[PDB]
Amino acid sequence: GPLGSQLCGRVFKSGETTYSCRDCAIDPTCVLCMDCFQDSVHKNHRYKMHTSTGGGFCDCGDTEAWKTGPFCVNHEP
Ligand SMILES: [Zn+2]
Ligand SMILES: [Zn+2]
Ligand SMILES: [Zn+2]
Repeated sequence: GPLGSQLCGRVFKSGETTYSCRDCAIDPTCVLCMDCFQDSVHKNHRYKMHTSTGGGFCDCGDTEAWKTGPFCVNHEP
């Protein structure tokens, strides 16, 4: 990204698919949007899909939310 790494920040729409990583999330509310999940190490981990009721946002790039792989390949520095 232009300044280095990027925070995804995608705000989910109601019904949008989201993913947590049971291995890497610091807590079960840490999630990823579909693009970040598919473009991340967590696609090969023990993930758990949850449908959003809307609002809340992707935690990709939050360097304190993930025990491994805090950035997908799109958002990494
Ligand atoms: Zn994202
Ligand atoms: Zn990302
Ligand atoms: Zn993971």
